[PDB]
Amino acid sequence: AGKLGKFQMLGFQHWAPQKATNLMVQLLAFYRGKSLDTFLNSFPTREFEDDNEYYWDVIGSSRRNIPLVEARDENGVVVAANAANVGVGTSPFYLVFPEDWFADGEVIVGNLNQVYPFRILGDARMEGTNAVYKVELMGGNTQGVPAERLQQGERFSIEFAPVEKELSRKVGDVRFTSPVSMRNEWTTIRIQHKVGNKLNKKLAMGIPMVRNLWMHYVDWEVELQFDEYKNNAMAWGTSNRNLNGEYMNFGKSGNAIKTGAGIFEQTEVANTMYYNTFSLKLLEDALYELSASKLAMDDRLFVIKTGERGAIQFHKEVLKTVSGWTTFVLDNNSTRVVEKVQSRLHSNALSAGFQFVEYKAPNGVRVRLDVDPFYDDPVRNKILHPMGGVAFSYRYDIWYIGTMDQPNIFKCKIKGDNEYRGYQWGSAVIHRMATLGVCVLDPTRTMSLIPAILQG
Amino acid sequence: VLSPKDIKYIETMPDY
Amino acid sequence: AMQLWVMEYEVTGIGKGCAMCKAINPQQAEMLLKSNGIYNGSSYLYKVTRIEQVIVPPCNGLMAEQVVTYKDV
Amino acid sequence: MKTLRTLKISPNAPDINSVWLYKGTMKYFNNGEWETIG
Amino acid sequence: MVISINQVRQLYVAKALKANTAALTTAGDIVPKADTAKTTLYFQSMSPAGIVASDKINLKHVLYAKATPSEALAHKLVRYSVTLDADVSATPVAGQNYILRLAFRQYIGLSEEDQYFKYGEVIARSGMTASDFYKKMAISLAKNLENKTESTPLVNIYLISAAAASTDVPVTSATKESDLTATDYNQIIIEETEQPWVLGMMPQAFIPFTPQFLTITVDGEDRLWGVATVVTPTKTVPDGHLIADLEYFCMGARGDIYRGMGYPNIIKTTYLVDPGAVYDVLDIHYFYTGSNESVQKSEKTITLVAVDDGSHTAMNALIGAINTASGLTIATL
Repeated sequence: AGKLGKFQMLGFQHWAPQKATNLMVQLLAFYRGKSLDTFLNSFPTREFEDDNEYYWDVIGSSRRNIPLVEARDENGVVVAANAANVGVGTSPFYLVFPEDWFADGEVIVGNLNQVYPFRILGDARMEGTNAVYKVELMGGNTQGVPAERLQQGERFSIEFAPVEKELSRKVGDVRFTSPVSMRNEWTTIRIQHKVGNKLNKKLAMGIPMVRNLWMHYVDWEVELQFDEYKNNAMAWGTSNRNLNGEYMNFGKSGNAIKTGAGIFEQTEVANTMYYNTFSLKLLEDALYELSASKLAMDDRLFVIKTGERGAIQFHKEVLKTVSGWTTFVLDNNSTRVVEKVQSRLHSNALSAGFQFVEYKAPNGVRVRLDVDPFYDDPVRNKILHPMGGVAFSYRYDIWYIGTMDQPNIFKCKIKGDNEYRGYQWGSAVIHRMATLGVCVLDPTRTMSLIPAILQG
Repeated sequence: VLSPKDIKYIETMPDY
Repeated sequence: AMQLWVMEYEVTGIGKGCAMCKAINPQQAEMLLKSNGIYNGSSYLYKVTRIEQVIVPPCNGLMAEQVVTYKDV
Repeated sequence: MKTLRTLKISPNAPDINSVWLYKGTMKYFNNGEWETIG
Repeated sequence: MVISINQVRQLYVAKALKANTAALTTAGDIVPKADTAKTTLYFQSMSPAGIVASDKINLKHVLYAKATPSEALAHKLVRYSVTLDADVSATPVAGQNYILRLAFRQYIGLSEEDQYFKYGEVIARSGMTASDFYKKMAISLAKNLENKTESTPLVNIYLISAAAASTDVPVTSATKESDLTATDYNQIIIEETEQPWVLGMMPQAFIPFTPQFLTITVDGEDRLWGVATVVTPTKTVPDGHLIADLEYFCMGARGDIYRGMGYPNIIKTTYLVDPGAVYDVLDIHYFYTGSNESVQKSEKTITLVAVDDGSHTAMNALIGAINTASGLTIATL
C-alpha cells in the first residue's frame, strides 16, 4: 500500500500552431472538485416568512418511576447499605422521594416488582422539596425488605390502591405531564470579486507527471463558488453561541456574526460514536440497542451511507464475520462467486468476484450499504487513511431511522429570492449575498460512525 | 397549466 | 525544490516503508512525508531511519532496500 | 471454535484460514501469529 | 418545577431576622409575630413593594412543623467504578475487542422508554497491561461522550491512580494519553453530571445510567470482560436550583398566576432568592376548621427558607424566634 504522485497543483505566481482537438482534455491524473449538490438535494426544503428564529413543538412520553433518595427506619435513622432487614414483621418505615408522586393507600414496588410491595400509610410529609411516605409491606412478608433494595437510585412505580371491602375511605390520586419546545437559527453568506471575461490574481495551474516532462467565464465561476459557499454553510457549518445566548464573534461593523449549525453539527449531537477500527461487534450491537427501544420489528431497515473505501471496509469485515461461521459451508452453487461467462478462449470459461453489500442482524435488523460520492473529497478531506482514501470515506452515516410522516432533515428557505447580487463600478466589484439554514428536527434519528483520527 | 403554488411563486418573488 | 531525497523508514508496529521526496534539506524531507504520507492521522508512527540524496553521476544503483520478513512479523 | 479445512503447500504464506506446509514445518494461524507445530 | 400540594402553599424568604414591625425595612426581612396568649402565629415580611403579612395560623390547628437542612436536599451524584473482571482475566487478552455500552435510561423525556446508548471500544495489544488498558478505554470513552458539539454533558469520566487511590484524574475529549502518565490505574469512574436549568421552565432533573459490557472470547468462551459496581457518591448538587424553582411556584399562590405570558402586558414578580446559595427550609403545616358545620379542614402550609454558611446560623435563629413567640417545640437543625 503506497501512493505515487500523479499531479502537482501550483500557483501562477510560482511560474499558436494547430490543435489536435477543440475540446479541452481533462486527465484522470488530476483530482476534481465535488459538488455537495447530490447530497444536499436528497433532503427536501421548507419555506419561511422571514429571517426570525423559529421554534416548534416537542412531544415526549409519560410513564415515570421515581428514584429513591434514602430510606429511614421508624425512628428517623437512615438505612445504610450494610444495615439489617427493614420493616420486619410489617413494621412501618419511611421512604424519601424527591417529588410528591405517590398518594395515600397506594402500593409501590422497588427494583424487584411484586416481591416487596410497600403500602403507603398517608399523604406525603414535605421535607423541603422531598416527600416522606410512612410505608409498610403488603405481601404477607414477615422478614422485611433487604437493605440493598432500599438505597439511592432505585426506581419505584405505582401498582394500585386497595382497600377493605367495607367502611373504607378514599385512597389514591392521579398525575399529569407537559411537553417542551426547541428553536433553531439562520446564517447569511456574502461573496465578492473584483472584475467582462478574464481571470484575476488567484490562479492555480495543474501540471501532470508524464514521462519526458484560454479565456475564463467569470459569471459562471462566481456562481459556482458561491454555490459552494451555500453548500458548505448548509452542511459543514457551525454555531458560535453561548448557553447565555451571547454570540462570540463580531464582524466589521460591530454587529455579531450570527451563525447556526449546519447538518453535520446538528446530527452529531446524538448517536455518534468514534471508532479506531471498524468491527461488526460494534455496529451490530449499537444498531440493535437503538432499534430495540425505538423501532418495531418490521421497521428495522438501516441504509448505511458511506464513501467508496468505506464500502470495501464493510466488505472485508463482513467477510471476516462470515468466515468465522463454522456451522455453514458456503458453496459456489448458491453464492456464485465463480460463474460461467461466455468467452472465445474456452468452451467452459469462468469468472470471479463478489462483494458483501448487506448484513442481516438478529431480530430483523438489516444493515444495507450504499456509496455517497462526496465522501471522497480531495480538497476538503485531507487526512489520509492507510488503506487508501481520505479517511472520511470510512465514516458511516445512517440517515432516516424509522418513519416520521414528516421530513426530519430539510433546508429552510425564505419565500421567493433570498439571493442578492450587486455590481460596484468605481474598481469593478460584483457582490453577491444569500441567507440559508438547515433544521434537523430530531437528531436522535441520525447515527454516525466516524473514524477516531477525525476527532480532537 | 400554472398551479396555485406557482402563482404564489410568481407572487411572493419580488417586483423589485 | 532543489534536491531529491530517498528515505528508508519504519512505521512503528505497522510495517516498513520506502519513500522519496523533493525538498531543500532532509528535515523538510521528513516534513513532506509525515504530513503527505498515508499515515496522516498517525504521523507519530513514522520513524525515518536513513535519508540520502539522489545524486546523479552513477545513475545506476540502488537507493532504498527494506524487506519485511516472516520472522519480523 | 475455529475450523480450517484446507492445507496449502507453499514456501510463501497461505491465508489466515489455511494450514501452512513447508518442507517439514506445519504452521497454522492463531491469535494473529503463525505458530509452528512440533 | 411544578410541585404537588395538599392545598395552598406559601413561601417567604427569610433574608434577615428582625424583632419589631417598625424595623422591617430591607427586602427579605421577616418578624414572626404572635400574641401574648399564644393563640395566633403569622409572619410579617417585607416585600420589594412594602410590608406584607402571612396567613394567621391558629396554633391549636397545627399538624406538623419540621425544618429541613441544606445537606438533606443535596443530590448525591452516583458513580460507577469500571474494573477488569478478575475471574475472566486480570490482564487484557490480546486481539479481543473490549467494547463497553453505557446504558442511559431517561434521554430527553420523562420516561425510561426513551433510552440512549454511548459506546467505547478498545482492541488490546500483546503487551497491553491493565493500567494501559484504562488509559486507552477512558480516552475512547471521553472521545464519544464529552465532545464540544454535544447537547448536554451526560457523564464525567475519571481514572484512579493506584498509589494515590483518592484523587480523580479527569479525562476530556482534549485529553491525550501523553498527559496520562501514571503506570498504576485500577478503575475507571463514570459519574453523572449536573443537567442545565432555568427557573420555572426547566427543572433540575438527571439522566441515570448503567455501564454494561459485551462478550469477549478469552479461552474460546464468551465472557463479559469487566464488572461495574456502584461506589459511594463523592459530590453533591447544591440546593440553589431547587429553592429558586420552589419560590417560582409559591409566588403564584400569593401574587400572579400569569407569569410572563402576554409578555409586555404582565405583572413581573421579583424574587429574593439567589440561585447561588444553599438554603435551610422550614415547612410549618396547619389547617382551618369552620364554625358549626364546616368541620372539613383546609390543610395549608407556610414555607420559610434561610441561607446558611457552613453551620446553620440563620435558620436556628429563626426556629428560636418562632419558638419564643408562638410557643411550639420545633426541633433545631
